[PDB]
Amino acid sequence: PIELLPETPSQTAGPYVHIGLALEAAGNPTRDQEIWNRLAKPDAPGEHILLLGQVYDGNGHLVRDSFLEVWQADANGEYQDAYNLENAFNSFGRTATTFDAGEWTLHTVKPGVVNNAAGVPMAPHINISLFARGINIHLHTRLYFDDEAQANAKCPVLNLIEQPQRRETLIAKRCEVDGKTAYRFDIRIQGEGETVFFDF
Amino acid sequence: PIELLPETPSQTAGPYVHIGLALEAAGNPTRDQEIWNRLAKPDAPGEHILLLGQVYDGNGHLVRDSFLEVWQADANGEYQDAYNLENAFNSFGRTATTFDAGEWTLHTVKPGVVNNAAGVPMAPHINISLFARGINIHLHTRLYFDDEAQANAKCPVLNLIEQPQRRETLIAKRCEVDGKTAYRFDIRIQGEGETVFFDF
Amino acid sequence: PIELLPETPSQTAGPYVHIGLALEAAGNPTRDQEIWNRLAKPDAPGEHILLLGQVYDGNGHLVRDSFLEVWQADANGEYQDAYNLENAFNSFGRTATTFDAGEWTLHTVKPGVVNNAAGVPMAPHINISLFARGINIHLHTRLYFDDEAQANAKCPVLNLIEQPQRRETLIAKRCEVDGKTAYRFDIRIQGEGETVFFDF
Amino acid sequence: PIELLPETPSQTAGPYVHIGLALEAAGNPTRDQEIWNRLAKPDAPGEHILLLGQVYDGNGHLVRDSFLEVWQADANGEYQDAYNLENAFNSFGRTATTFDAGEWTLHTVKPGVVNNAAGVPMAPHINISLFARGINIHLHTRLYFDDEAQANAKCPVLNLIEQPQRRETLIAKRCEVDGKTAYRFDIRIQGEGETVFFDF
Amino acid sequence: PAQDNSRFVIRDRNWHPKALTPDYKTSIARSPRQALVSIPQSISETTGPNFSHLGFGAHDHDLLLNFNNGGLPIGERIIVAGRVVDQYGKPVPNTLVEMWQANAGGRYRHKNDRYLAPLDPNFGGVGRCLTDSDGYYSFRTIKPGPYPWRNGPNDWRPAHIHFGISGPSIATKLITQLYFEGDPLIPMCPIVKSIANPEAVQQLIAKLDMNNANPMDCLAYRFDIVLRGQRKTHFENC
Amino acid sequence: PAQDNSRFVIRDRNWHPKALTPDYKTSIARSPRQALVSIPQSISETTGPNFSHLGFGAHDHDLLLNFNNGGLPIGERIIVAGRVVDQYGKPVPNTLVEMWQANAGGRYRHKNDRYLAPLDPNFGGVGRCLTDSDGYYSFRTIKPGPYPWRNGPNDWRPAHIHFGISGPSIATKLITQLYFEGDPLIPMCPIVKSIANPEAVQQLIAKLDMNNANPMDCLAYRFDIVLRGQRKTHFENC
Amino acid sequence: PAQDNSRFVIRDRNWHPKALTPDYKTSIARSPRQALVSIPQSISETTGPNFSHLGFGAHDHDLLLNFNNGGLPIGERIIVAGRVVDQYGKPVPNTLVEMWQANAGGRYRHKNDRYLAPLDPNFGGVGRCLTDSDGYYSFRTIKPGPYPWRNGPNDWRPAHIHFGISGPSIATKLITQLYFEGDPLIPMCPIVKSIANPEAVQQLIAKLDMNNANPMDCLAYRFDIVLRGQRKTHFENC
Ligand SMILES: [Fe+3]
Ligand SMILES: [Fe+3]
Ligand SMILES: [Fe+3]
Ligand SMILES: [Fe+3]
Repeated sequence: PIELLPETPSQTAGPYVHIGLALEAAGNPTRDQEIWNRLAKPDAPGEHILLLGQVYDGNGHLVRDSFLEVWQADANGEYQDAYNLENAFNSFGRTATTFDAGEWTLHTVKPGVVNNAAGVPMAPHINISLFARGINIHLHTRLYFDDEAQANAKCPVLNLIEQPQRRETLIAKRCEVDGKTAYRFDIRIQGEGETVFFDF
Repeated sequence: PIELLPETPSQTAGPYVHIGLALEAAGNPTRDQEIWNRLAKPDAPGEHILLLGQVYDGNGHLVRDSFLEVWQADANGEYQDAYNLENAFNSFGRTATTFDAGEWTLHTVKPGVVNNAAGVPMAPHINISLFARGINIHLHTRLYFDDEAQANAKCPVLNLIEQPQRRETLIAKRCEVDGKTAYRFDIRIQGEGETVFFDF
Repeated sequence: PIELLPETPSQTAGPYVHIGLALEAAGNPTRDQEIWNRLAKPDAPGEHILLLGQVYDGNGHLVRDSFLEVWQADANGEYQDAYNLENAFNSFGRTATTFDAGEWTLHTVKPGVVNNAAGVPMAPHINISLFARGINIHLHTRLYFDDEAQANAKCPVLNLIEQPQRRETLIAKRCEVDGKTAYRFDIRIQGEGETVFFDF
Repeated sequence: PIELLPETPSQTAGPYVHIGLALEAAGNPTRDQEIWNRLAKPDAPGEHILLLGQVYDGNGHLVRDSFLEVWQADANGEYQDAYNLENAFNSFGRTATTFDAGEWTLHTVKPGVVNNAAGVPMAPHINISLFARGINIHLHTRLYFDDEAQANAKCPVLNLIEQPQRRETLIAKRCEVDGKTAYRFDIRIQGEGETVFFDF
Repeated sequence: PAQDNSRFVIRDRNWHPKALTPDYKTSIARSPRQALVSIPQSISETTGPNFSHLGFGAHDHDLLLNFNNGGLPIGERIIVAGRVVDQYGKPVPNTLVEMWQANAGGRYRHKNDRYLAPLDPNFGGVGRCLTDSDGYYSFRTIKPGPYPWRNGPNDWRPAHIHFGISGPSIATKLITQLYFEGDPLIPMCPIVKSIANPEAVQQLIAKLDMNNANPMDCLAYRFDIVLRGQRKTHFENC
Repeated sequence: PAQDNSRFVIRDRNWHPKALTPDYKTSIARSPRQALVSIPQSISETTGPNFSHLGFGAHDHDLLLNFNNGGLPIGERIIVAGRVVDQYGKPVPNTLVEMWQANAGGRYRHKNDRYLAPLDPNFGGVGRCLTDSDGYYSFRTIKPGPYPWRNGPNDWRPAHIHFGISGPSIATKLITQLYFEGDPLIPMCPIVKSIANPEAVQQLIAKLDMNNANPMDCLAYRFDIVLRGQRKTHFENC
Repeated sequence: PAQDNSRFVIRDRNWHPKALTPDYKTSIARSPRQALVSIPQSISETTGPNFSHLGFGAHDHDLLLNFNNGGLPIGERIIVAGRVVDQYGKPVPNTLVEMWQANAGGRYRHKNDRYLAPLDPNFGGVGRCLTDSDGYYSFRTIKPGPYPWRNGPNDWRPAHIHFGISGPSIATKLITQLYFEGDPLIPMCPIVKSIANPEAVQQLIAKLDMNNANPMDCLAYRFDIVLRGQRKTHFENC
């Protein structure tokens, strides 16, 4: 059969990923422009939301050295690939877990609906890639919202998860944090309540 | 690189280990001198204690054919390596689980503090090696004491276990057996509450 | 390691090099345009000079079939690379030794100073490449001028020649040929007074 | 045939040999005890002498980074192998050429006569080993004395040099330096007056 | 905005390291036990950020100058350069390449590294750049030293530089490690050996590149990166 | 005027013939005995003449017509063509390729050649051309004959054409010789054997190229030339 | 005093590097052109200094502590250890082993080294020790970096440590260089290649020795040294 060049193989990001990709967190000086966890400036259109979460290993313990990359549509359901710190909104961001409490945060807007390739609407979601010591190839997941239950029930991606109980692992819980809408999305890498991870 | 002669590979001790190493327990006559579970003559220095425990598999069932070897400092923190049945104290001993109850016992004294190679005091501990049918290479662990909390919290070996919850698996529980001071040290080979095992 | 395509290997130009590269000297008709030994039109800027020299083998005998290529800055220290017989000045030229006397000649101007890659001025020089029967790969050298002693003493290329006595082999001697300013640059391929040859 | 383990192959000492073997000369602090160029304290028996010399390459230029080791008998013709800085005399010493003037020196006593293995007396000599950048395996030579001409004429080692003219290269020239007996021994590695070098 | 007009060749997850590679001890509790759920590519997966207009500092790619505290770092001066292409051999231009590493002694400038080898006051260990219009990137740095870590009782990472590459989409994004030609630690490392196929391991070994060296100044290593092949959609929804 | 904007890969002087190759007798007294002195590249070495504005005659590359004295030369009609590239594989366009050779009988049109084989009144033996924008050159000529020479007592050069190529700088300039596929004199020649590596010798052997032949007219040989690799400067003076 | 009671196996001067190895340029003018004169062993050649009573400082073998100016040197912490034996396999006890090297960046602490890589304020680069009663020696140091030198236009020494070994006599004394397992610079170095036989080159390559490493602290290399075989005299003068 036709064999292409093989892809460069993945390796773990390791526990010092912060020094390359999350400079503050390593305990280090930042450069003038950094890619970080504020996807939306106050003036971006849409519903401004706080996202937060913790990451657990198979023994139920906090993963305190997680690194997360996120990719989401704007409030119109359009992906904005022209990354610029001058933009009111960027579709891409990065965050990391605090070594102390183990919590990451993101400041963004709720994404609009986007269709799959077959033209069927997907429920609002944020695409997540998770890296850490111990993770040899990053884990892909999606964060959906518990205030979109009717949309989630019809999502063609959630419907590819055979068991309804496993779909629940992708649904972030709405709360209020200092009077702003927030959602908690915890990730369990292994075992009870294991988060669904995707291949694509 | 430099490659030395390879070490002879381990194999399981098997379920008849007692024939060779625990003769009474096999149902067999003993020889004049046997290496067994009474480390201390009644007048050896220090606090005389009973140690006892049961061993569990990953299904929560007793491992009734366990064989254990122990190595500990005397009450003055000295390792007595010149094994002799006439010694007041031997730092080495053997025991095995009863086939009925699955319980092993050891009669000893509480070990004194010894320093690690950097000169940092280790909390009082007994070194244990566990052998059995199903165990291809013996498992190393340490038994520490729940009434040495201050020392345990500062032990440079316990501190190498990343999770505090796992450190708890090595802490034996003070109790009384026939009115006498004892510590119970159960070992869980696999699963919930899995005992920390060491490589060195 | 990374291995590129190998360079085509050198071979001697042989004793009939003149057929291809010095047509007059071979005894043959010339083409309309030839690359030869008059680098400067009479009105080119700078001090007009004659260069001449003889080439000796390791036995002290004339190399009567030498072919030489030269490359030098113009009087303003500029390398004129757009070769054209209509140019006031060409930085490139060719010459060859006469078979009778073994003497080559070049008509040019004294080159201006150019800086090395670190910005340090080099003393005025002509780059020379020497080809002949018996020479398997051409020899690189430089002709400097004996009336530029101050510059020569500070030249970062001459200073890479470890022995002062060897630096002297690259210094052409001011003289007069038919009353006109000239510099003689004899080359000794081998032995006593051997000319410095470069690799770069 | 019988093949033993091969000897570790030699390599050049290189131009920074001083930092390992001639600490002062590298521009560096010395240790409490160094092996250097004073073989005899004032109180050693025998005729106290100064040795000096320069080393030349094949182009007649000074070798300014030479390192020399010497081995000689005491005034009785006995070799003293028990090296100690407390000794009035040591048979071994080291010296090096000044980077500036290129001269080495040694302070010693004139050695006594020693017989070869066949019982034939050798003329007084100092064994020399020469190391430097460009010397892949050290060169062995002997320094004999011009005030021993009658002994030198009968030396069985000098008589192994087929040509009388080459024997002259091993004869140091007696002089007086600030009222003390001295001998100059210059070494020419290559070419005119090339110093005899030995294999043994 | 971005459009869904490309598809990316499916990953070979036996060429990549699997999640559970127990000799690399931290992977045991940090690997999923359930199968990954395959999903078809949509615009969510086939698009990603383009960093053409991220503002880079003049020394961002130059670790010899980007933590300057009065001098040059100590260690083996090297250029690390290469090309990013996709599996079809097409260059990946204007893509973000980030890297981080230890200093010459194997010490990282991170609060959580307590290895006894000292920090270098003129080395920070982080670089980034964008590939050029032809897919090429370049860094100048010091060769990192090996370093011991609490896996087995005497485990040492080979000298390595961590790399992150964005590529055209979140489907192509990759984190990996570069190792150095001939390093005898490579075959011994449980992180290297998380990759099961020896030919895949070879793809992470940078080659000494004398052609790219600056004489009397610095050596050079070459490390090419291959991202998932990108093709146009064809015959979909018909 | 010319600028210093590039560097050239250092030559492998064990791939090239060495200076002293005593079986080629004239090399004994015409080889330096002192080592070459290495110097860094400057504008002096990294620039050189470009010949785009040299006026070439219509037949300068055609040896069948460029010495026309009433007829065609006698001999095996051949096209000699190829590509000039650098070591990175990049074509070298608009570069000067010059060649010279003996006639079909091994006689050179040079006043110092006294070989008894006759001159051909319609053959001169010199060609030049500039490579095109893709690096290709071509000449039309007759195949030269071997010829005997006063080295050993029975030495004969294989059939060969002398080549000179300018390239982008004086650092790239090269003179070499082309030999012909299968010629049994090649392994016997002390000039060929000045090159120590048999693989390097193979690089000088032109291959029969039937694809490029003119049927019923002339055969063709292909000879590709590789000059030193050229790269941009990087990280200099910093 | 010393006695003439042993003989030493004659050196193989085709196993050692020859004097004239022109690719190592400085050897051209520093090699004798006349043959060495062979002489029989006498007491002058078969004896030598014994350094049992030379006074060593406590850190003489420990380059991490022997130039202490307020800290530890930067670089790859290593032990370099091995055994000195003779060709018959007999250990050479109480023999002097001296070594010197560059720092982690390839810079030597010598007035004549002007390489642009910086000095390390806590590294000097010199060690010595005596072998023990069983022939073993040990040093602690930093792995030296490669360094560029003015031979060819882009030549670099592999990482190396210079060694001097006395042995039992002035006939056994040896200076050599240690190289490191897997270093891709080794086959390219004209000083390495002064040795004609590839098997002899292999004898200078130190092997990574994980068995001798201090976990979480330093790696280790093993380098064994073989001096000329020593035997008793037999059947002489009869
Ligand atoms: Fe790392
Ligand atoms: Fe059995
Ligand atoms: Fe010819
Ligand atoms: Fe060195």
